[PDB]
Amino acid sequence: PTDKELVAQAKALGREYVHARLLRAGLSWSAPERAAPVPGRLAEVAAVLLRLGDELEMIRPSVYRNVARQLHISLQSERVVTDAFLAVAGHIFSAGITWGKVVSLYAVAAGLAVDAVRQAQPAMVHALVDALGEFVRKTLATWLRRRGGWTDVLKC
Repeated sequence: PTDKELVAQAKALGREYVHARLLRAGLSWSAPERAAPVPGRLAEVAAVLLRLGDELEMIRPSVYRNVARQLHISLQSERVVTDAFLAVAGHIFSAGITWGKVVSLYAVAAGLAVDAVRQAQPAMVHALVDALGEFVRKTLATWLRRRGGWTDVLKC
């Protein structure tokens, strides 16, 4: 147990995130249509990240849809996008996870995924989500395990 909370949660968050900005930006996308039961905590955190990211991205985001190029992530491949994303993540998180870093992080991930999807390469969606979760249950595992849950991020 425990680890499942971070993985399941982290995944749900990212998933809905990318899909949100993806379905909002354009394109069809019917989604995996895999509904499921969810408490108020999860929905709370997810929403917070959505409104937060969306809002900022609506005002004037630094690089919520281009940063990838700044590092030539190359969405063409999967190992390059995963390794690169995992690196920048664990790197910026290694100096302190915190809640802020998370918000900005997820936001960026969604941007790259969306772009790829529109550029005929939705693979980034599953790739990013995978790296994110694993990175959250491997590097952030202890962090989220010590905090008890993401509910704390709601206090802000």
